[PDB]
This record gives sequence, structure tokens and C-alpha cells, in this order.
Amino acid sequence: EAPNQALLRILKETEFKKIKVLGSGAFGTVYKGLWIPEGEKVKIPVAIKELREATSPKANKEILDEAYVMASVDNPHVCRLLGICLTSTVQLIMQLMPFGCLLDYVREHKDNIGSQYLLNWCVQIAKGMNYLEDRRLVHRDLAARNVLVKTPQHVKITDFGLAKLLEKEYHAEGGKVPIKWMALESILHRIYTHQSDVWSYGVTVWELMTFGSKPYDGIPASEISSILEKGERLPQPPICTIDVYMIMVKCWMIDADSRPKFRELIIEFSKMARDPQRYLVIQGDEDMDDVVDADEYLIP
Ligand SMILES: */C=C/C(=O)N1CCC[C@@H](n2nc(-c3cccc4ccccc34)c3c(N)ncnc32)C1
Repeated sequence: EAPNQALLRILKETEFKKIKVLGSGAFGTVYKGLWIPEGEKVKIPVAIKELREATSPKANKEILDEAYVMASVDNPHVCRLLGICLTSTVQLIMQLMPFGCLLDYVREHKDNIGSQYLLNWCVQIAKGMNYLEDRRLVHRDLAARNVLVKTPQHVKITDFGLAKLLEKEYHAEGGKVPIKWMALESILHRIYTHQSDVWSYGVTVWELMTFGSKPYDGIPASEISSILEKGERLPQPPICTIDVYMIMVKCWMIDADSRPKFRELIIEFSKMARDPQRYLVIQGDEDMDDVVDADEYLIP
């Protein structure tokens, strides 16, 4: 209940160039692009999200919710909005995360990812997520596909489509949901907590440790609820020492208050990132003149 004084910045269509398409799908369309704030003498590499040319009234309501949330965050491990552009087709402008999402990155680079990288990513994500806990904000769709990569050393949490600002729970109408990342209480009772986000964290860590495997690859979504009730969980990844897998399993307790808190998760993975070969066992560990990254373009 502190007042949210974040500025929403509105961008003229003239200010930014679309260079190339990064992706299209359910979301709409994403472009690599370049932004020149007028009068400023900088050039900022950006990504631009347009809706799939939809003029739908529910669709504009959706991205403006996303815009809302993105505009209200400020953390090195969380993706922030740069601006919106109120063309007939509404556009979200954010920082360009050149290496795409982390899921695709671990897959593309399996044979070259060391323990130091994996554990540092885990730490960075726990930080992002802890920042969101401080801001009383529940992600609801944490997964490896929703973590973007600025550089291989630096990743940020994103996709706030489903993200909901809080007292101590959120209750939903189903829509579509990422069932395989969801806490049990969320599947059964449509309840979402920070601690429910921890479950999703667990599964995300698991996605990284298996270099992009699909959780429950075989199983149909309908089935999941029952399995977790039985007590089955995801398997221990080959690279994982018991110390690491233990932490994943703790994220997957039935009793959500018995799960760890992101602040604790930072600590554990930090200790592990200090001596990373003790905790993960992997074969082979061993014009642009005026360009400025978004993280150096502060405006107030
Ligand atoms: C593996 C992730 C993935 O498959 N995609 C699809 C290709 C486009 C990728 N992408 N998305 C964003 C992104 C995410 C959330 C919000 C916004 C808002 C405006 C513009 C983009 C986004 C990407 C960004 N910011 N940078 C590079 N690629 C991005 C995700």
C-alpha cells in the first residue's frame, strides 16, 4: 500500500527503427530494433513487441497490464519497460536481450556450459525473484523460457503477462496455464504465493541442470496433479550432486511454508558458486559510436 510512482514513458513511432524479427507466435511479434531518444544523442538497442496485428479490445488490455508491471520494477535481475508507443497497434519497447531466452541458450550451448555459469544463473534468478517478493509481486509463470540473457554472465527475469501484484494469495479463472511448472496448491486450488513461485524456481533450476529437458516429457498435463499427490517428483539430473538436487526437492514440498525462501536460495547457490566443481560434475569444466545499453540509460 505504498503509492506506485513509476513513470510510464510514451514513445513516438519516429524515435525507433525496427531492424529484424526475433520471433512471432501466441504473444504477437517481437523485433530487434534501435531507439534514438529525440535530442539525446544516444542509440539504444531494443526489442519491440507488437500484437499479432490484432485490433482485439481484450488484447490491448493484456499488453497494457504487462506494461504496467514492467514499468513498476527496477532490479538488475528483472526486465524493465522502457516505453510504450500508442500506434493503432500498441507497442511495448524494452531492452534488447541479445542472446534470447535461457532455455534456448542452454540447448544451443550444452557442450560449452560450465558449473560456474549454471550456479551463477541460479543465484541471479533467486535475486530477481527475491526482488519481486520484496515488491509483493507474484510471478505466476517462472520458467527457463521466461528468463532472458543480456550476456552469458547476466540474466534477467521477464514475462509478466500472468504476473499479479498483491493479501498473501491469488485466486484465478483458469485460462491457459503452464501446468508442469506449477505448485500443487496452484493446480488443485488455483492459489498462488511467493512460495508457489519457489516450486516454479525448482523446476526452472531443473531445466538448466538438464540443459533444457522437458519436465515430465512423457506425461500428459491432466495426469500431473495425481502424480505429485502420489509423491513422485522430477529425477536427479546426471550433473547434479545430491546437495543441489536436495534443494530442488525442498522447492517441491507439499507444504509450501516448508519450502525455502528466495533469500535463502540466494545464500545456498552462492556458497555453491564459490566452489562450483564440488556441486556440479560436468565433463570438460576446464555506426554504433553512440551506442549505450539500456542499463546505462537512466532518465530521472
Ligand atoms: C526463448 C524465448 C523465446 O522463445 N522468445 C521468443 C522470441 C522473442 C524473445 N524475446 N522476447 C522478449 C520479450 C519478453 C518479454 C517482454 C518483452 C517486451 C518487449 C519486447 C520483448 C520482450 C525479448 C527481448 N526483450 N529481447 C530479446 N528477445 C526477446 C522470446
